[PDB]
Amino acid sequence: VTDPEALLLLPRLSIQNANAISSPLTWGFPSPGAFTGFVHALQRRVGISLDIELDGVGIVCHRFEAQISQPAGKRTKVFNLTRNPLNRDGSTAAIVEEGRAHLEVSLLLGVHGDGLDDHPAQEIARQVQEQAGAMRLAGGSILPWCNERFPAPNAELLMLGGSDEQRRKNQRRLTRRLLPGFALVSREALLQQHLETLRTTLPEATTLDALLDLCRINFEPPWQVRDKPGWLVPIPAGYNALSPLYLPGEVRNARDRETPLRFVENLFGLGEWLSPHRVAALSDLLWYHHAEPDKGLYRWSTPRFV
Amino acid sequence: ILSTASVLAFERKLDPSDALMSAGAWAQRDASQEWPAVTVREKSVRGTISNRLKTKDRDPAKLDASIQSPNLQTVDVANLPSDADTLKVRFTLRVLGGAGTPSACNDAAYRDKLLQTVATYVNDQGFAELARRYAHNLANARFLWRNRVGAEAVEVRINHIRQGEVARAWRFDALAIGLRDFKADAELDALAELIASGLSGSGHVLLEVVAFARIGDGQEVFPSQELILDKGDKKGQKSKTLYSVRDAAAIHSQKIGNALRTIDTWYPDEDGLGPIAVEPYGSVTSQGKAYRQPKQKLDFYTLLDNWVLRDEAPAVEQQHYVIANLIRGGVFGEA
RNA sequence: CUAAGAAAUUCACGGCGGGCUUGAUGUCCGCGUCUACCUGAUUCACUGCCGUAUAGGCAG
Repeated sequence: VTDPEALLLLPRLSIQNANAISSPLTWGFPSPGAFTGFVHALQRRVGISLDIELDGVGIVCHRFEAQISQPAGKRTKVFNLTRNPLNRDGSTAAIVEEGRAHLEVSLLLGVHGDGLDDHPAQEIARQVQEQAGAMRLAGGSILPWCNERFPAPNAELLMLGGSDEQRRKNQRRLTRRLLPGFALVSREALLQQHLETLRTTLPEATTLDALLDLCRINFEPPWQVRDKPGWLVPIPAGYNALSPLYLPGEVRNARDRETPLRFVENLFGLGEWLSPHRVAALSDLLWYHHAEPDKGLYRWSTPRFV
Repeated sequence: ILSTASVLAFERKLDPSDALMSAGAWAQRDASQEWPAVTVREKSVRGTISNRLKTKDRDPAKLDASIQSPNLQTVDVANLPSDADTLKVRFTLRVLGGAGTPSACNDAAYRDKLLQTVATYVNDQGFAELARRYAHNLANARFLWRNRVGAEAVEVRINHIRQGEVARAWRFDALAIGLRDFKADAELDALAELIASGLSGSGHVLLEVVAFARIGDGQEVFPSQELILDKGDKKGQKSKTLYSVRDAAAIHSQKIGNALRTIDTWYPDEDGLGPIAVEPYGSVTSQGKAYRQPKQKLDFYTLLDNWVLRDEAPAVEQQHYVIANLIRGGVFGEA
């Protein structure tokens, strides 16, 4: 919704047990809503004190590993679980299945404000780093890189370069920093285009079928495979309203009594994993919140991509 | 009236990482940054029926017929190499601040009263005893569990990491420090002071804990076993699956946390077990029995409700237990 | 203010019995690899002498 004055590269963050249950219909990498909420929590905890704004996150996923196993004779997968403590009567409690995964990500935070000129870039980058070093990203702790060969320092780069050549070189070197990874972007326009193509293929087709078709492996007879432009994962695109907006005190057992509570339900959209060299500017990968509370549509997305 | 909060939650303070397992030789523990990792392998086991019979399978003909069918299983096994006798277990520990602050809570008066209760506790005696017991659980190799059982000598090295380097280093003999007695030692008091300062701070204090256990040359080590539900599939599965992060056997983070939480020696039952993990309703998974039952007035919920609502302050040991539960975390609150 | 907040999978195990893989076989005709270059830039920081000297000078 806004152009950042600088990009804050949080370095390789080792996330221990992230919520691999991204949505009621998808598993694997955590939802972009988790990353946007983590960036908003960074702004709420240290961004205000630095007189800056932290909006926009770039997700690169240098390494992924989910605690999953494949049972013998089945082609699907199951989630490895944890042994919860016993009940008060000494019996095993009912198991609630949750997926927990290991990440290694580096985040590009969009920074705009007066604290960029008020404070040195290295100082605010550092203070954001040790602020994030005691937080959670997707339900998992953050490993702070102690006593390895060398830690990766935080680096903030102002987008207003002295020249176009200097800006282009800075963008390419920042891309070289987060090279063993794949940027995560959203493909709502591609999903709608494929849905229109599917509707011309056969009518009364919903966007759920278009989203399923763009992710499944399709086999066509002469036996070939329908190729995909990219990786094309299905991701939760936000939340849609399910109930009228209640007052902060109406809902029993709320998180607090100062915030209105509205029941919602997941919105499923299209996403893409792509190498960071295939983006014009690294600020095009930033994920933003788009609430629009009048009609629900509590959405997160990455605009200005193409 | 100070009604208790409908939604109550506490963040997990004192959270460790996965205990990476690696192997090497004793008297080379200093140059152990390049020690090769312990790998989880596969092997086949053929056993025989040895469980109790249900008075109908005790016929000799049926027993012999069932023995004549071979019992084959595939298990995950982790071993030290045939030229290495020392198992090195390394993990990272973050001691988070804001220890008494709830993560989610409804009632604002309950917020003020609970924060007042924690303030009274911290300016009365603080985390002196709790961090002492946590530093003891760090100093002895309780997080090795079955790896600590038959080791010739165990040494635990704990380093404080401030920016990127060792601000302060510790070295302990884990077998000398008991698993049930919490004495006082100068280095242990320094570690307890650091942990208490981390708990009372606003940021976090980072510790790496490296334990060397002289298991034996080529012996069998015990990483954490993974919980996988069979879910009634027709194919036979592997009976034992071990945990590994990147081709390297590891121990689960919650397993290490349960090892560190074993500080509760104030439960109403006798301390024949010794310390137990700090949990609501005092549950012990190995003993199958939950001490601190709610029929007695020593469970966490009733103690907290009497302490914060009716201002019935419990004993100092029960206050330590309640604050240790606050360190542990959990999702609380009635409907 | 992160489908937020919380969690011990674990004890025990004999996989082995035995075995002939052998029979036969044409790889093969033909072929233009050329042209043109500064290794050397202070590239030998070397040998001896006065002085206890590693402190510091001197000789061709």
